[PDB]
Amino acid sequence: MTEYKLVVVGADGVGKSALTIQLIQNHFVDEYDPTIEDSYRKQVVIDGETCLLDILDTAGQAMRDQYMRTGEGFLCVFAINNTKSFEDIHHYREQIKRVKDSEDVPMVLVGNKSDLPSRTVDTKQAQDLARSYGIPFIETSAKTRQGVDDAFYTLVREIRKHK
Ligand SMILES: Nc1nc2c(ncn2[C@@H]2O[C@H](COP(=O)(O)OP(=O)(O)CP(=O)(O)O)[C@@H](O)[C@H]2O)c(=O)[nH]1
Ligand SMILES: O=C1N[C@H](c2c([C@H]3CCCN3)[nH]c3ccccc23)c2ccccc21
Ligand SMILES: [Mg+2]
Repeated sequence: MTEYKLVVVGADGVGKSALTIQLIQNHFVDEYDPTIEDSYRKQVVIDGETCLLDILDTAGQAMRDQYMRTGEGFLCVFAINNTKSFEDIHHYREQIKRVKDSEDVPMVLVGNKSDLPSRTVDTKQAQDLARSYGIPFIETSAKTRQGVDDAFYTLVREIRKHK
């Protein structure tokens, strides 16, 4: 069984933990409990093959150089109602390029909080940014579970291609 080390990164509050907990536990955390560093594991079938997901949920607010070196793929999460978090994607992208010394690191752009009525980043904006970096884009809601499996499964597919 192939293991995949996945890292969830993004600004403080975009929903990194809520997305990961939805994937693992199938429920929505309404609380705001800032993360230091948590890991989760889940066995899944993706495209007919069992995969072990070893997922690191990171702080948005240390081990960063180390987890970027170890991580095989990155979910780069922003919130669709927070423009600052969208612009922060450039910073996370640049760091990952730096630590890994490559321009083709498996990544997926995730626009979370799609259920909220305060949208400030339209789908075209996000699709343009993802196209500019050569990565897929997935809209998610940790509240309704929209796109959660698809976001993580798409990242695994990007890792599979890279190997
Ligand atoms: N409506 C809605 N709320 C969400 C969604 N995702 C997260 N939230 C809410 O946003 C807040 C922050 O979510 P959380 O998962 O803690 O964000 P985080 O990026 O891990 C915060 P940190 O970087 O400090 O660990 C929580 O109150 C959570 O319920 C979503 O898809 N929809
Ligand atoms: O070299 C490191 N291995 C750690 C690790 C884990 C752990 C959790 C329980 C089993 N593997 N799963 C991961 C997923 C993505 C990236 C890093 C990890 C880690 C954590 C933090 C910093 C460096 C490192
Ligand atoms: Mg968190």
